[PDB]
Amino acid sequence: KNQMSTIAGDCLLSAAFIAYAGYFDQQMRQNLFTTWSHHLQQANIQFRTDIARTEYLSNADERLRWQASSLPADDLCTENAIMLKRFNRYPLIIDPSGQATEFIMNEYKDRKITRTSFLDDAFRKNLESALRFGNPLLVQDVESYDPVLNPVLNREVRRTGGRVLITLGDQDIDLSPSFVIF
Amino acid sequence: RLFQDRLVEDEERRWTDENIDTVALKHFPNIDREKAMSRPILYSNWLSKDYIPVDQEELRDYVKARLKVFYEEELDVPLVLFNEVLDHVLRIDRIFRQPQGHLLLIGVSGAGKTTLSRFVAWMNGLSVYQIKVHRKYTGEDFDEDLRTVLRRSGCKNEKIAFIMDESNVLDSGFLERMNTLL
Ligand SMILES: Nc1ncnc2c1ncn2[C@@H]1O[C@H](COP(=O)(O)OP(=O)(O)O)[C@@H](O)[C@H]1O
Repeated sequence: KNQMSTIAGDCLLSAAFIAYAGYFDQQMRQNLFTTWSHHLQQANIQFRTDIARTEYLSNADERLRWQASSLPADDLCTENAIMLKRFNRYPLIIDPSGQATEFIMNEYKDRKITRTSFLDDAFRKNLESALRFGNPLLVQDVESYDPVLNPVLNREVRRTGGRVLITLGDQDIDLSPSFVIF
Repeated sequence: RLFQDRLVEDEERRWTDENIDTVALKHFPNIDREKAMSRPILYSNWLSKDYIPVDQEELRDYVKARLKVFYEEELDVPLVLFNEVLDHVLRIDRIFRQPQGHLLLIGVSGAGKTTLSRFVAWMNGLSVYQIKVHRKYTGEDFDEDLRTVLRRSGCKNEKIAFIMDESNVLDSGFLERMNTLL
């Protein structure tokens, strides 16, 4: 009941944390969260002062799942694993480790996922075949960026009917809560 | 519509507006100011067949009405109408209705571009042509596209909202073709 009475500031700040503060490190993430919390307290909304993002937004079930998985015991990567699911639009993973690839191709098996990248030879037609099929990908190393997947990243509005979704270039598209590309 | 729109700063817009008032009162003597100029100096060929001065209440009623009829037509995402998008829609329609109109919209990404234009082209009966980009996109394909749209505009007597992005302007030699086209 108190959670309904003071859901405003807390859930607004958690959602704003997912949306805006994804590029920044732990220091700037916490600085943004604390400045937002202080201003919300100044906005006559008296909430839980001691809130962490991994204990508010996510649950200990998926926390233990990621701890017992191949993900290491580190708060930044557990928080980013939470961010891997609570997103809306197609993100990028700016990483020097590249360990998200084994995560994606290990927990993505039933969709018959394919290993695709940017600098490989299997990109001038494998991207088009993946668009035709409708399967998720984790193409990496964006330094030779393909401008043909900008409609995919843009998610244009074109309604004609309903089928398995894919945001193609010159073909009709549909809507479904199934496919997302990384 | 020519000068105050293009300026970045609201202070610059205010200075331009007050000097418009100053020059109008300076070189338009013995004319009442309240009828010579006002705050909502807006024109459209929809309230009547003449560009009669339009007041805030009726233009806002019109903009709510057109958005209300556009709700179920194409856009499943609710377009939000306000003081700037209303002005930009009327500016873009004035430029479309003007002969040899050619508008350079300078602004941040997203924010209303290529959705205001698509919406206005849908409600004004115009056609929409967009350029796809593949690898080895030579200028010959663009020249063929320009030939077909020019013959559609002139030979087939059809007003065209020819829209282009920053993804199909990567090459250099064909950029100045639009210069002499203008
Ligand atoms: N004034 C506005 N009201 C509501 N939504 C807007 C407004 N301006 C921009 N948007 C949204 O911002 C997004 C960015 O538009 P943009 O990506 O340029 O369209 P497109 O998908 O055709 O490229 C659009 O999906 C649009 O819904």
